[PDB]
Amino acid sequence: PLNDVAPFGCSIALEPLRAENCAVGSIPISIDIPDAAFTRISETPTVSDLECKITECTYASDFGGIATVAYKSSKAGNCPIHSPSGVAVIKENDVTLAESGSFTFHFSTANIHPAFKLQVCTSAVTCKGDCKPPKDHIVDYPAQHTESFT
Amino acid sequence: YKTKVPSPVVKCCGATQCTSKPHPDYQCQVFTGVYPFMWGGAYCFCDTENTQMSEAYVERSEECSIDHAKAYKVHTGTVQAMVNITYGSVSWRSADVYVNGETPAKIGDAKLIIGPLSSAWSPFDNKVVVYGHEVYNYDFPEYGTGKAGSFGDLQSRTSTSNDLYANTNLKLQRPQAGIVHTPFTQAPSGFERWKRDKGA
Amino acid sequence: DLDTHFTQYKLARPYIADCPNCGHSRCDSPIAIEEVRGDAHAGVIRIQTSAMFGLKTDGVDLAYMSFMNGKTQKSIKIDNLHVRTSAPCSLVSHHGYYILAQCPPGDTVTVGFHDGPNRHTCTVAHKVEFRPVGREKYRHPPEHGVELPCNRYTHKRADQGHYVEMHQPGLVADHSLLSIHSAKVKITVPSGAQVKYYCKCPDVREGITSSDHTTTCTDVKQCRAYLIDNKKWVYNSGRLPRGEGDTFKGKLHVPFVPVKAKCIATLAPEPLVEHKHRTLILHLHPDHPTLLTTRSLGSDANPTRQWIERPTTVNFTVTGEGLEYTWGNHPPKRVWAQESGE
Amino acid sequence: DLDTHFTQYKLARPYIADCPNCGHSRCDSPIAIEEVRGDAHAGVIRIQTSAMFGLKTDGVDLAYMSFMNGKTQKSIKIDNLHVRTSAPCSLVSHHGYYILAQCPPGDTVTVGFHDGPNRHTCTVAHKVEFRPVGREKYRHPPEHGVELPCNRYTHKRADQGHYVEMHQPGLVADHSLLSIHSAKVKITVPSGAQVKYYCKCPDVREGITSSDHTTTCTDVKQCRAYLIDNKKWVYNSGRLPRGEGDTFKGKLHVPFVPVKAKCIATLAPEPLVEHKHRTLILHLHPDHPTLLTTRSLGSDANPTRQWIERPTTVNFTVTGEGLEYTWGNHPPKRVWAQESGE
Repeated sequence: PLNDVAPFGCSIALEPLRAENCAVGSIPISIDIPDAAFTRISETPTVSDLECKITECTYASDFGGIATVAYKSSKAGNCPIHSPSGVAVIKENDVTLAESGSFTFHFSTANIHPAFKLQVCTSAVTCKGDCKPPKDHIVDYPAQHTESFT
Repeated sequence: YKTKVPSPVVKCCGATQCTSKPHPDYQCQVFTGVYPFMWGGAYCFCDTENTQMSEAYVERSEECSIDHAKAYKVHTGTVQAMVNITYGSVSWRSADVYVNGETPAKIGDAKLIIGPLSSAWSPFDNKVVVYGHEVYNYDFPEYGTGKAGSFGDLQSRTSTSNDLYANTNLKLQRPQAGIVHTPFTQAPSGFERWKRDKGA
Repeated sequence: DLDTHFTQYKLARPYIADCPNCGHSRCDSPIAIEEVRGDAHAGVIRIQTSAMFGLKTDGVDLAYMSFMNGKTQKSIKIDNLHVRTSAPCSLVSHHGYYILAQCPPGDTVTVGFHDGPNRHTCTVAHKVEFRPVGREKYRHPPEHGVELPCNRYTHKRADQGHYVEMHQPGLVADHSLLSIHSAKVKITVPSGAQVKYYCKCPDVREGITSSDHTTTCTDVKQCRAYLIDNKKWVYNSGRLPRGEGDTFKGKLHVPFVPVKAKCIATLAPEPLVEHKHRTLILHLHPDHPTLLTTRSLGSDANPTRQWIERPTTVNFTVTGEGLEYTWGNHPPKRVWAQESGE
Repeated sequence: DLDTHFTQYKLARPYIADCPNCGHSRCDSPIAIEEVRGDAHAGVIRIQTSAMFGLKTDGVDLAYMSFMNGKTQKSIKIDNLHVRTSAPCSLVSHHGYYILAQCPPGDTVTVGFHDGPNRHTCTVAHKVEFRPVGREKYRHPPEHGVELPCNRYTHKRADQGHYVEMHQPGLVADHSLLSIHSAKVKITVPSGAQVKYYCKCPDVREGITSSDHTTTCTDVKQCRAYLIDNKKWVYNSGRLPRGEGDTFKGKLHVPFVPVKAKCIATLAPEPLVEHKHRTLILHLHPDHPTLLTTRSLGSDANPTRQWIERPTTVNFTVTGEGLEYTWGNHPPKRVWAQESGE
């Protein structure tokens, strides 16, 4: 059966004749957010004059990569985060901040020297470093999905 | 092995936490969501709080005493012989001797020193398995390690030894559709095979 | 409610046909086996005897037993039914002409009750198997394992999902009728039934009568001993002679519809997962022949299939993105094999 | 001396458990089959029914038959036992919960007696085979051939070589108890046994009583019909509910120990020895698949193995010093092949 011989990762049902979960290629997705959901810029803390560094980067799929960040805030509150580079995939969307504290997040990468920017609510930073291979690879599918030239 | 299942617990309304008893390969897993048909339809009046705790450990078969493979670490030892000499005019001595080149055996009238032989090929390998009469110069994995299904899934020091190593991959599953029984999902033994997919 | 299918019961009779190897050879058994169906999965076969067991002639107790002895029924107890194959089967239920029974595989099918004075069985050829649904090729259903959608027949009778045509019987022979009137061959009648009669010589040419004589012929062996007795319809067996007059009514249901039961079903022992560099060694050890298969999830599928009954250490070149793994009807596994070569 | 194992007899009862394919489907048969052991060689299987046949309830005659009907035993005659598999087996002996029977190979095991009103059988899956010990792979023991050390179970009972734990039963359901007191649900007791009782509503919460009523609830289907009746222990079946109180005593032997009987055993027809120059042509013609093998006695072993069932002319490059030859469990031969090339 095609749910046992298909390519590019599909599952099947005698139901509307779907082929579920076919992981292949990309999708050009575009959203119109409600502007009410936005927070104006003058209310989130400005975080610059910070510092970022890995502490135990795991060169892996599960979110084993970690990095403290010397947060240098202005106000105190939440701060959404993301790596605009696809090198690093982060488990935390948002980090809470006191007045210029420090909070580690989790992530995963594919390049031995992860030189990925991190955009902590309008403040970029390179979390450069080096990572370690794991040992224990027999469980379902990854969060990394960013393999490239390394 | 013999999956000599101890009879599962069935608490009727609420959980029964299991503990890891020290039986060899004591597999035990609590289960809920039953409605156990036992001779009167079900008997526990709840419907999800009906709890069933299955437990199963591995134990030596009764055949383990008698029909059993047997590993060995084999060194060289010392070879023997019932050497007859119908000597000279003596005409007889049938004596058991050794090979080590200073042992006499004054059985009869003659004193005789044998060996040591130069041909030290012990046809036994270092590691050997033994079965009844068929001897297998097999690299048995070890006590304490044998992968389930593979040879030595059960590994008892001797027959008396209550302790053992039972990697059988014994995995209990929940009984079906509110009925009393014990799904034990297990590899038939690496002693079952090793009797019909063995070596010569 | 055993009283909801008088469609068949009142109106159908226990038919008698020609069993093929009826103990000795081709007899005419009332339990003549047609339409063997070893097409389900659950160890079950639905069978049709030409005999209509169930209620009696009149109104009571499914668990009684009406076959044809003579021109006549014999609506009595079911005491010692035996369906069997390579081994003795297990009855499941009877309704009408039809019985459901849990059988093992068998080259043939072999049926029979015991009236009490005689064995009186009937036997037939039919290729039977029981694959359970699943990638495990057992020979028999276990006590445990996963449930999954098998095909199987019901226990019950309150059933209309299909109906087979059951119109009249044709005539039948009965030379017990053709006695002798001390010089002439003498026909009689069951109960005023319609006896269709003439002999090779010229005498009465139709026969729709009470007990007639025969003026012309003398020998019993040259006359038409017939029974147009169409007060009760029959199953339209291939081993029936047509009732030449008409397609009478008698559309009649089937009890044992094939239904989407979830059989208590198969399960193969768990695998021994072993790591290597982008490679699954799997020492494996099943109970029965298990169809293993995989799907390397690249757009290069590169699948594999092999029934495994002999324990086997196998290998799978897993790629970077993943592979999946299907130990029988045990659920499909999945695996991240990124690097391990440091 | 059938009176030496009142360890089991007096103190154990015929247990009842859930047979998996009990004719129709999963019933609760007293002869519920656990621990099938097709592990010996002699065509024999040792089985445990949950039923304890043997002596009666009290004291007499191994060849009687006590299963559970109701909460109660029924210690009566064994008249029509049937163990069977692919074919009908042959009983060997019963003792306690346990029966030994000579069976052929079979994908399953299928057991059953006949009480007299009903067939009342029980059936189970178990992979069975019977290899005889020997390099011949028969399907069945012959009348003749060599004797050699097989594994096999005894006929007898005077047996202590092992013992299995047999502590109490847990409770059991019996909704025949929960009658109605004309508006309230009414429990009773067997003989003063310990009935463990309450309903979903709030009423009597333990139940250690004679026949109680139920003030609060009314429906039979929401109450605890239980029988703590631990006057006789049981086998510790997986299909038993635990007696939650304690690990009571009741260590109890096994009769049918596996013993080192020398089965009457196999033998393959003699070979046809044919000479050639340092070479044994052997036209060969077995009865059954025979594992032949040899040992070229040089320090170069160069052995060979092949099961032979199809008659085959084979060859063996014999050396100067010798070879040996093993036509099945027929004894090993030996051969001088010096020159023959002159």
